[PDB]
Formats: sequence, C-alpha cells, structure tokens
Amino acid sequence: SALIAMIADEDTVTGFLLAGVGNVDLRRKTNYLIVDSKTTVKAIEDAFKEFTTKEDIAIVLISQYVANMIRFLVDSYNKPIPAILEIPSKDHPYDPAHDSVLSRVKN
Amino acid sequence: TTKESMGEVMKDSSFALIEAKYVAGENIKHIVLENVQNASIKVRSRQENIAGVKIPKFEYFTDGETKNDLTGLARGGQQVQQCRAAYVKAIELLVELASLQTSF
Amino acid sequence: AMTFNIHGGYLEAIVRGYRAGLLTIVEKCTLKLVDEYKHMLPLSTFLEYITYGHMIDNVVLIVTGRDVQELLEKCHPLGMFDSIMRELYRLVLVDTPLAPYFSECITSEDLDDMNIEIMRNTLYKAYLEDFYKFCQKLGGATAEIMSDLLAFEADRRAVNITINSIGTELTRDDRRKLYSLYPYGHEELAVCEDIDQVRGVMEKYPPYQSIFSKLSYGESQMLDKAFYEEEVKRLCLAFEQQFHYGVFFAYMRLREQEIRNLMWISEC
Repeated sequence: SALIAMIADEDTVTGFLLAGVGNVDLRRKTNYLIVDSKTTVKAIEDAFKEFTTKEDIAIVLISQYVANMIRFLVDSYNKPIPAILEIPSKDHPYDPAHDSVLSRVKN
Repeated sequence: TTKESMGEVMKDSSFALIEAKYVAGENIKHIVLENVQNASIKVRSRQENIAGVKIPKFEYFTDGETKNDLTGLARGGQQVQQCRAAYVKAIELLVELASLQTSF
Repeated sequence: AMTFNIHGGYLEAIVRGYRAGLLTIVEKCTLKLVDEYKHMLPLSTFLEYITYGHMIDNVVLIVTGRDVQELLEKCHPLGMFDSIMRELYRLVLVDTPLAPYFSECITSEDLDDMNIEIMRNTLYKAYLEDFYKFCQKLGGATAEIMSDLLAFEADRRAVNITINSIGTELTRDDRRKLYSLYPYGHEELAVCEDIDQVRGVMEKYPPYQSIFSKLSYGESQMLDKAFYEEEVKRLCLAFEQQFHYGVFFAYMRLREQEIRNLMWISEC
C-alpha cells in the first residue's frame, strides 16, 4: 500500500517522499512529516504501531538508532509486516542497537 | 545481500543531496520540500503462501504499484538515481525481512 | 565619474568595504549580509533589485499556500522582506516589483505555482519583473552585467524546459516566454526540441558559452543550474571591483556566493 516514516534524518526521505503524487504515502495528509529530531522519536514508534499497523503504510524508517530512540519499538519485531525498518546512514551512519527490526535482522 | 546493499544505498543517496545543494541550494522545504523527481510513495503488498506458510510480499516504493514521477529537478535525476534506488532496495529488504521472520 | 566624489562617496566606500570583507551556516551568513544591508539602509538601486529578487523567492514561497512563516523566518530578512493564495500574491505585489509578474504567471495562485514545475514558471516571471526593476536603473555597466546574468538564467530555464518540462506539458512558446533584452530573445536554444539537441544550443548562448566548458554538472541539470559556472564567473566579474560605479548588487551576489560556498563545504 504505502510506507510512512514520519520521523527520520529526512535528507533522503524528502527526496523519497513524493514527486508527482501518492501523497507521500499519506505522510502529509495523515500521520506525520518525515522530518525528525524536533521531538522524541518514540512517538514515531507509537505512530508506526498506530498508523503503519493500520494497513495504510507498510514500513517505517529510523536513522542510526543512536538518537532514533527506537528501543520503544524493540517489541515491534513480532509481526514484521506492520513494523519493518532498516537503519540507513542519511548523514547519520547506522549504529547497531535495539530497534524495530535491527535485532531480528542482525540475528 | 540486501543488507550488504544497505548503507552503500545511503552513501549513494547523500550524493543526491550534495548535488541538490550545489545546483538548487536550499530545498523547497515545508509541504513541498523539493528534492524529488521520481519514486512517489505508493506500494502493493500481499501475503503469499510459500512452503505452506503465508509470506507477505512487501513491495515498497520504487517497486510497488502506483509509483509516480514529476519530471526532473536540477538534482532530480541524482535523487532518482540515488534516493529512488534506495527505495527499490528497501522494497526487497522489507519483503525479505517479513518472509525471513515468518519462516524462522 | 566625478559624481561619486561630489556625492555618495561614503556610502560607496562602506559598500566596497563590506564587499571586500567577504570572500544553518548559509542562513547565518545571509542573515548577517541582510543586517549589514539594513545598517547601510546608484548602487542602492542595484542592491534594492537584488533584494527584490531574493524577496521574489520568499514571496513565491509565501504565495504558495506547513510552517510557511517559520520557513520565511529561517530565510534571510533581505530575502524575507518585512514589508512584503491569491490574496498572498496580491499583497506580495505591493512593495516588491518582482511579485506581480509571478502572480500574473500563476493564474491559479498556489496551484499554478506548484513546486514541481509551475513554481518554476512563477519564479521565472518574478525574476523577469526583478530584471525589469534592475533595468529601471537607466542602464550602466552593472546593468549590462545584470542583463548577461538574466540571459544566462533564461537560457538555463529554456534548457531545463526542453530537458524535462516537456513532460510537464509547458508549451514551447510558453516555456520560451517563461524563459524570459538579452534574456528576452533566446530562439536559438528553443529551436531544438530534443533535450540533447537543445542542450548544445543553450550552451551556444554567450552567457553559457566558455563558462560551462565540459558541464558535467550544469547544462545537463534542470531548473536553473545550466549557468552555474557562469554564475561563478559573474561573481569573478565583481572580483574586478572597479570603483566609482554601482556594485552593491555585486557585493550582495558575492556575499551570497560566499555563503553558498560555506554551505557546500559544510563539515570539513
């Protein structure tokens, strides 16, 4: 269907949000803008459990797991389809830590 | 293999942002945010029974249905070659991750 | 050039000193340049026209429609003029010579100024009106440099149109009109419909010629990046720093180029 990050480094996310249509996976009309670092990104995990799990958006995104605060989405390893994400660099190189799918994928 | 492609995907993506800064400077920001020439965020996933177990085929952006493009920006081609390629990699990454978790 | 000695010597000297002084970070540098201009507030008309273009940019950002006020605040106060949607564009038309042409091009207000392709035409019309305001300086060597820069911008717009905006369905006559004395006539670059064919004709333009050279980055790009090397050359045109003339717009351009170089450097 779609994939909403609603929080990330946003550098590549803005370029990957939308160009012609698709409402940037409804990240503008619904959910939240891909930009982050303004507030706690645990709310991003909450939205992924709420919005991404609502079948509208398949996946999410978090950067480097350092300031991504993705430890709240550590239990999101179960049900991989509602909560699937990989840490890119996007000027913040990925650091392996407790995250949405990082622990499962690494193992 | 997809994880190996990951990280290098972001390294390639950073070049698109550098090109955008060099050519068009600051992005449109706000709702528009510029920097996108292709890879509209629209996907199509379905659970498929493989080896007697349903596996979701998570095809994300740049490999999912209803993907759209709007011409090219000053670095829109670089964004398509870098950011949209990352989306194509991420589609396979999500599909493989879901399949691997279910199979495990 | 005895008129400079008769009057206006102190302001010209201050502007020249501010120019020679400069050789996130880009936003901070632009805000510092705006503060210097405000402290300063002939060459004054040229600086006003440069600020008019920088305010056409912010108005196109504001005429559309998302924290727009925050985005304008993040921009330089020279770019985001304090004096300053159809109503938004109409209000921008006042105190800014560049805005009314952008409003005329954008018949549907924000809709006809979409950041994908339509905002390009709106900003092109705004730049055309800003160039008219610059031409309202009654000519000059700085006016000649501004005309050359406007011709470079028009050639870049036409090249980008032929490259990508054909898919955006911008009419060839309209796109040529969208791509803007010298900027007004660019039929050589619009003769070739093919993107590869039109790129050579656009590079054949004297502003783009001898500057882009290989043009691995530049003419191939869309938007207004075709004359990127010509912009740096025009910055080097100000490096002559000939006195007794109006070069405040050249000083602002040099400060903006320094800010852009600092941004490109970024970390290390």
